[PDB]
Amino acid sequence: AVGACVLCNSQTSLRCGACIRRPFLCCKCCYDHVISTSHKLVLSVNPYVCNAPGCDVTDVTQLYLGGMSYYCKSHKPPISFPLCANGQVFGLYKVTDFNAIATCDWTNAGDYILANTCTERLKLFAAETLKATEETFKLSYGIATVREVLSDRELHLSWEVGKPRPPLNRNYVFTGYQIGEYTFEKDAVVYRGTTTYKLNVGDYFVLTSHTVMPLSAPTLVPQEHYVRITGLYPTLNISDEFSSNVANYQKVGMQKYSTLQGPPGTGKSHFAIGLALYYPSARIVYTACSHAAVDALCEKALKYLPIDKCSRIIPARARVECFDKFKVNSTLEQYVFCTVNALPETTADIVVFDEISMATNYDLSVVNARLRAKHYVYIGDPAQLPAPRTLLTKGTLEPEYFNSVCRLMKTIGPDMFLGTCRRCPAEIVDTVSALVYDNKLKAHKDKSAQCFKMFYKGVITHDVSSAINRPQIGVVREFLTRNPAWRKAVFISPYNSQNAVASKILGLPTQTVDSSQGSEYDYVIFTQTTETAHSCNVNRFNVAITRAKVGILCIMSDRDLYDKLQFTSLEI
Ligand SMILES: [Zn+2]
Ligand SMILES: [Zn+2]
Ligand SMILES: [Zn+2]
Repeated sequence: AVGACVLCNSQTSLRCGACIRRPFLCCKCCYDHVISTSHKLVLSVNPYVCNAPGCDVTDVTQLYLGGMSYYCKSHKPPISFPLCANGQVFGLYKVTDFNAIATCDWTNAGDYILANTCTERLKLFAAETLKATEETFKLSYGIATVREVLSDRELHLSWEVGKPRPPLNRNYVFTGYQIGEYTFEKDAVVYRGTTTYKLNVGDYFVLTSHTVMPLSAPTLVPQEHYVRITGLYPTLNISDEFSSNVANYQKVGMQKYSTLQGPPGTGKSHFAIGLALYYPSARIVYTACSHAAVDALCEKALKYLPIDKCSRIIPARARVECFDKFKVNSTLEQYVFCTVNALPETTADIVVFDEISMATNYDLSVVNARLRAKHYVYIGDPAQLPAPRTLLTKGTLEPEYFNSVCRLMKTIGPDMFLGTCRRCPAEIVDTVSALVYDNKLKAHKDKSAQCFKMFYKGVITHDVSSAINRPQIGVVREFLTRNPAWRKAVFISPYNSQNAVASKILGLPTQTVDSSQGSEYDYVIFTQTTETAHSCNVNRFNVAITRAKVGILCIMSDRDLYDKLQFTSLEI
């Protein structure tokens, strides 16, 4: 009932009753809120409402204090002070940007821009408000009731009329009735049940609207520089493998937090797990937003770190299969590998946060509020894909606005930059180096002479809003008959529905760009599918073509990105 003002920390009894989060506002800051917004309900121990029976005046600007009681202009006694006077709202202990965060619906890019250019307290208010807004939107979607069960991987769905039907991909996980979480792909629909329950007729599926806890810890703790390595103990016997990262590993020990920008295949995994071998006594908690990123870090630890001193932290709600080779849920092991949402409350010599472009400011705050650590290391790449913003429909979110780390990396530069790509044929390294890395990314590999492009707009059909280009898949089919080395290729495209079609016609394994991130395949076939903003996004384009170790075929729709591709062009 009494806390600190989210804009200046000044003590107060005043909360805004109109803000979805109900932030504490001091008398000065609460005034400049209610005088500039549709927000006029103020809360104290008792709410600021006229006390006259049956009176419905709740607007703080139309109210007064009558002794220790509140009344409107129509009910106030002769001796009454206005609640809104000389730049203040009356409360105990007696912002433009706060107003925009408080009142925005989060459908505009400028909203996320402001959520990342504002003060640090207003970054937490923004992340709360947004995450709340994201959840109360999941209510807006219709329920899906099973009409009939066909097979162990297909059924027919009946959708609640009046309420819209959510996009039917992987980024939308339903809660089934709790028969465990479930996902669907396209009148027969393919069902993927986290728990193998023999789907019954009438059983209904609904989207998981989780309760948005409030944020306490900053996105980033304040930066500390040291004179010498602090609370860590280096080796002077350090494997030649990791000799390239010794100067970076010493920067990590001589700062509170550090930023590593690592373009595809520049040895992020290698750097993170090498940090443990360089400070071999140090307790490290390895965290990322996804189970895939954390399981990636587990595979690298398995190779180089002692398996006994490693534990994979899995929450009791088993959502996806993940890493098996460690001891599970031993929080006290020197090496702990855990998704941000499952982190325990503990401390660490070093916390390593990986896949930092996929992290929200909400994730940056949670991490700092569960883990107290001597050193924090932020590993990722602002030139890769951000967390999907399900509410954002107007404007494109630039990398400098993904989170506070990406903002740092794009403005003051990262602390450390892995600058040599060991994965990709030079054709791919040269293209993305120019596209997103201002020509600072170097090829270790030679040109493969197995990187082809083809400009072929084909024909764009849609399943709802997800795009399909059958002619582009026809061009791929033709290529495969003449290029049998590509039989093993991973088919990639920016659209599930295109991948679904390509799966049936080609029989190739299938990946969206967004699900391909952090993976690598010998051969990649990418069809752009459309000329949309989604399919032309340079971060997405970067990830798509940097999945390939040996070869890539890009069938393109965008003249620009086709011409940028430093690949051999094909005819037809
Ligand atoms: Zn408000
Ligand atoms: Zn204040
Ligand atoms: Zn009244």
